[PDB]
Amino acid sequence: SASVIFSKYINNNNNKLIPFKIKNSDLGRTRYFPPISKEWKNSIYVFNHNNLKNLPLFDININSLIKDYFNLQFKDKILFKKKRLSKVKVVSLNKIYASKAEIKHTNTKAILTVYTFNREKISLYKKIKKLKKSFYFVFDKIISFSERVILSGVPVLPWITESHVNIWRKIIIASLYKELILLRKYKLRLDLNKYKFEEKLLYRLNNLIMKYYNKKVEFNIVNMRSFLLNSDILTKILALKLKNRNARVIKIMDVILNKANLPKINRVQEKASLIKSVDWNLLENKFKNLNLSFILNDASYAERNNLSELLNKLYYNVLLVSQKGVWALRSPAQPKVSSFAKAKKYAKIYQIIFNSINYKNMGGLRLEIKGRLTKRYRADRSLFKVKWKGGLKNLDSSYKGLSSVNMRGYAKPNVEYSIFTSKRRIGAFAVKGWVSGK
Amino acid sequence: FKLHPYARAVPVSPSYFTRTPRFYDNYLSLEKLMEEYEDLPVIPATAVERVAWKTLEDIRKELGEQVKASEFARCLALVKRLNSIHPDLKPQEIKDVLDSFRRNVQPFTNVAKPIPIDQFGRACGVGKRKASSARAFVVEGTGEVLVNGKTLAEYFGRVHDRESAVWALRATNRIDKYNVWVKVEGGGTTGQAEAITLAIAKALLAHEPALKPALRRAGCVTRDPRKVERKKHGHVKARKMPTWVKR
Amino acid sequence: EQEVIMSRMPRSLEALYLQPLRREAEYGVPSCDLQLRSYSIRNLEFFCDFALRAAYYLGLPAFGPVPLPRMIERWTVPKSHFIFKKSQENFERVTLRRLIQIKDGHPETVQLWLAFLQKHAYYGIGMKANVWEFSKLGVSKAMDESKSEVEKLLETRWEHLSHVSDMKGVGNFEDFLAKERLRISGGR
RNA sequence: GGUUCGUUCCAUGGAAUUAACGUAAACCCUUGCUUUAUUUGUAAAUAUUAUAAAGCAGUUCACCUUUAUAUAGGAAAUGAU
Ligand SMILES: [K+]
Ligand SMILES: [K+]
Ligand SMILES: [Mg+2]
Ligand SMILES: [Mg+2]
Ligand SMILES: [Mg+2]
Repeated sequence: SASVIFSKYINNNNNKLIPFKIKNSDLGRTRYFPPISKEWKNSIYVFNHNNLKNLPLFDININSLIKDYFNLQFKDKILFKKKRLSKVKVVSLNKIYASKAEIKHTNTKAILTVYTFNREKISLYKKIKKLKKSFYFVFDKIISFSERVILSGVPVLPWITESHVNIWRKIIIASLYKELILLRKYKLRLDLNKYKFEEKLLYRLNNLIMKYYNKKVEFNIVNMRSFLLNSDILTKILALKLKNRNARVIKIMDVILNKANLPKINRVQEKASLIKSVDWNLLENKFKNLNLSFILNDASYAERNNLSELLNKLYYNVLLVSQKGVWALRSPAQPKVSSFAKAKKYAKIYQIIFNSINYKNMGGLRLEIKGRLTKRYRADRSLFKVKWKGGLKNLDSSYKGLSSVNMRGYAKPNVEYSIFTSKRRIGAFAVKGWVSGK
Repeated sequence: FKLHPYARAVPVSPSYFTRTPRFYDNYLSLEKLMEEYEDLPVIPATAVERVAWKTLEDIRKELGEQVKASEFARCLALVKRLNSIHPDLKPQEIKDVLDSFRRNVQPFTNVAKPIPIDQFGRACGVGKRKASSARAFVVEGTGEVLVNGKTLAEYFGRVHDRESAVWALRATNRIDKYNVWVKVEGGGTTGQAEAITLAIAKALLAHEPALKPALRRAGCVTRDPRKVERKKHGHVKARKMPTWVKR
Repeated sequence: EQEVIMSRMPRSLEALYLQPLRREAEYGVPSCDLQLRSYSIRNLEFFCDFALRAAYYLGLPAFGPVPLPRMIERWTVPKSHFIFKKSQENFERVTLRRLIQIKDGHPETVQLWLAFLQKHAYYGIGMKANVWEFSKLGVSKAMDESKSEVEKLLETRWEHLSHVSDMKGVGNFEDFLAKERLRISGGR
């Protein structure tokens, strides 16, 4: 028989049966749920809060490491560059800009997301690409030619050892030293700029950040094509420009706004509301009885028995050559992939994915500079300039009337706010920046 | 491949300099159809199928223009005039242009599920008040009422609350026709009493649905949504403010 | 070398577009209570569906996700660091949580389920599981006989640890664990 | 000049056409309803309290009145809800 302790947990069965009720009301489309990582910088939950109270402080320390990590540069002696010493501290605008880090926490690791605008690569790639093909074409001949006279008799062999290759190589270096050190310069500076995003140099930064969270950190570095798509990178650039005494405040703000391109719009259609009407294309309204025992039981279509035949009518299937056709397979080291992975066409999926994302286009831009920005070294009064282009509105709700999901209870989900504080030789100033998306 | 030597920019629509080009182009087309098919017979408005024409807002968004209400009001009188033409004699041209003015908006349907009656003939109604929730099981009986196992008098020590709990049965004069077995929770004495009023009323309508007009005038169908207002910082209570010192 | 017209797709792929299936419990004795928590609702509801699909393949009849009461903390702080006191504002931190309870689950099978969820845990979610198990009287002798069984399973796992001969940095073994555990948990 | 809770909307001006912010909308709690879930909550249960995710809902319909015919308003325990 069974135990009494076991029987005392069987009788406690007063469950409610799953009724499979049929919907008789019309359902609307659910709101756009913005990502979770964009509400708080640290997406985390832990049952012991000792791993939760120091995060605000660590965010400051981590962001400092990342900022200085992306500013690493070779020593002038490594690249043989002649350093031009000077008292003034040069401000470098052509480097890698980075925003504040967003960390996704689990009990096993942490994924650190950081948006970067790589401005140094834009210069290095174009500069090195000027070296015409004749360089590599002619350099090949020197290799072959040199082997005919130095490593061979006068007009792979077992009578050519490394001891001779060394001398054979030094001859080439001695004749092309001024040219190799040049190519080596741009080659190393470009590779350094490349390895900052790869595991060659990131595994070292991981060892430095891993000491704060006691978990291995995985980096997710997102390369921004334009510095206007992230507010953190924007206020940083504008702040570096204003740090110079001879900087024209109003002129610099106008040049940035001029770089911001806003999409064409019809003001009357954007500000037009939406009439609430039942959308019979929604999968919730198209099938008010979701049980397959009713859908596949010859309800509307003639013999759609196969559950796949039903799914192919609802979703977009990549496995099919014809969207509403049939899945025809072929019947009778290399990578392990299906024999049809090459024929799959992700042309309409990119539309499905990217059309289901909101706040893609840049909607509005707003800049504010406030503090001591005068040019003379005296006790003048604080300045305050404001420029904007477009609007920071949430069009989906303010005009169309749709329901949105505010961040942290009060913030609009489409705006990015960042502030950067600096100081002139006369006082402190700040640069605030808002960037909205449509 | 070379461009044409002679070229000049020309407006596409003749209403280029007007306030709303796209609207007038569509409005002038109606004026042309009406002037062309004015001799065709009509049908009295009583025999004209009712149509849901678009609104001034649907046109503004569709045409992307800021159409005027007065100018659109007269454009709507044409489609109603042309719509009155006899169907059989109505030309295909007017049938098409009229289909572009129809408003195909469907309101959402939300119908409440009817309260069933158990196999033993007891219907469950649910009522609520400030913080209380009641469940009344009304059954054909003699008039026995129980609240959390206790009698109506052993539970409510205030006759005002007893009359309010079973007011639905009293107003309709059916105290002696049903037995109620209520189970209340939360709230206070008056909160629970008024919660049972709505509970029994709903359960009663499950037995005799034709009593709702009477329970309306009795005040037992409406759900009173009044709720305690939270305390607000800077206030002594929900609205009481601290003493303000002028000096 | 001919083309075959597949009549349907693998059930593993079709089940991804149906609601998570559920096994039926013959007795209904709870074998595990997994409580999931998070400060957001979107990642909590997603991972709860993922946890139910894993319980189906393992033959574990899962029940839920049961929405447990929300845990709401409250703080009222002055909006100004200095004097201004008549102006304050309220803050909160609402913890959203769910409960997945498994019944009639084999003890070992329930541990593979939990091992799977931890390996594929979703960020921003905290988890806590209470496991139940029936055992006979004489626990002292049972745990002594299973020593040889556990040793065999660890023969290939001892490679994870390595220390110099006669590790001296540890000192008192028991006191090291007790103090090193506090340092890992941050104080307790 | 009317109208609106409102620079709201309509009409109009021998000068206007538009942008941003506030406003409004939306959001949070609350009210009715629909679906989902049933433990650690629920007397039982053919599922109705509670718990909490999503969705729907109003000044919507009826009645009355209604300017310049353009934009509307009123009635409030005895129309519906
Ligand atoms: K009070
Ligand atoms: K409920
Ligand atoms: Mg005007
Ligand atoms: Mg407002
Ligand atoms: Mg239980």
